[PDB]
Amino acid sequence: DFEEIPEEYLQ
Amino acid sequence: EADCGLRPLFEKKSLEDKTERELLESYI
Amino acid sequence: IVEGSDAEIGMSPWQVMLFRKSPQELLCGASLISDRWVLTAAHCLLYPPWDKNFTENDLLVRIGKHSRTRYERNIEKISMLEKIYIHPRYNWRENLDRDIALMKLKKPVAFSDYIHPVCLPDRETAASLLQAGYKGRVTGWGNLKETGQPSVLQVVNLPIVERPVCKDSTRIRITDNMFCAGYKPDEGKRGDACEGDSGGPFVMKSPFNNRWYQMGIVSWGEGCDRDGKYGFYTHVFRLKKWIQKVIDQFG
Ligand SMILES: *[C@@H]1O[C@H](CO)[C@@H](O)[C@H](O)[C@H]1NC(C)=O
Ligand SMILES: N=C(N)N1CCCCC1
Ligand code: NA
Ligand code: NA
Repeated sequence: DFEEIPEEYLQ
Repeated sequence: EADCGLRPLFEKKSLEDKTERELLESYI
Repeated sequence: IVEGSDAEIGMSPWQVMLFRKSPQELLCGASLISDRWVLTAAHCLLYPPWDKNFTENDLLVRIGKHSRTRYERNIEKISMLEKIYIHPRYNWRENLDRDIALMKLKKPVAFSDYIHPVCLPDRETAASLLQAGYKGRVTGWGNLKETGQPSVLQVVNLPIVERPVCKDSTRIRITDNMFCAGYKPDEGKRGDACEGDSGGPFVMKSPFNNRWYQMGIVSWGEGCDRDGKYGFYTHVFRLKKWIQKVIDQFG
């Protein structure tokens, strides 16, 4: 249900 | 911090939020 | 939050969302206490009865938010965790005594109109304001009812309750490291924290210096917004020596 966050914060 | 607890959009501008007065009225 | 309302923009700029990386989901609330430190409940991070034991790399903190589910481009800031510190005497076995934890961010967060720290109480502000009947404010993105979920941050103001009434409401052993808040059945008004609000702040605005102080952390309850039940909160001032020790040693 959450909008994807920028991939930079998951690296 | 020195500036803690003072909100940019409220205390720093001398604007009150819609329900903070309810808190003040309870401090009797 | 049950029986609250939508927050105003910038109303709670110390609000933090604890966000699980995978699956991407809300884990808890939290609060910003400096540019590098976030305060939350220990049970948000460590609760063995539910096989919960998060490590730093499992989580993110999202600061400056208003919408629950949106990525708030140009407004929110997302930070990684350097280290979690849980109170060494946090009692997850029995009653959540000393339900407090700190998270140090990898880099300082930039303050803005939407991002700003709350104060921690001194002894005198705590003694003056932690009185039955005095109201504080609880905020979060948790559920709207015990048995659904908000579009934006919710807020509710609730009175501190007399300690014997807190004790008499539950079979759980209450300690000096806890206080309870909420309306009594005869008071008509309602409201409580609920699932997903854990770890977020209970704040009071000092009438002496017109600053907001975090007096409590959403800790536990039995259901949400039940008549004759109250929400329980970690007593921040009582645990402040530990907070200061961690920040002094590791900050
Ligand atoms: C939680 O996780 C760490 C390891 O990441 C572990 O060493 C620690 O003992 C665990 N705590 C409990 C109560 O299981
Ligand atoms: N305040 C209540 N009711 N709580 C604490 C937040 C999770 C649900 C129980
Ligand atoms: Na009891
Ligand atoms: Na209740």
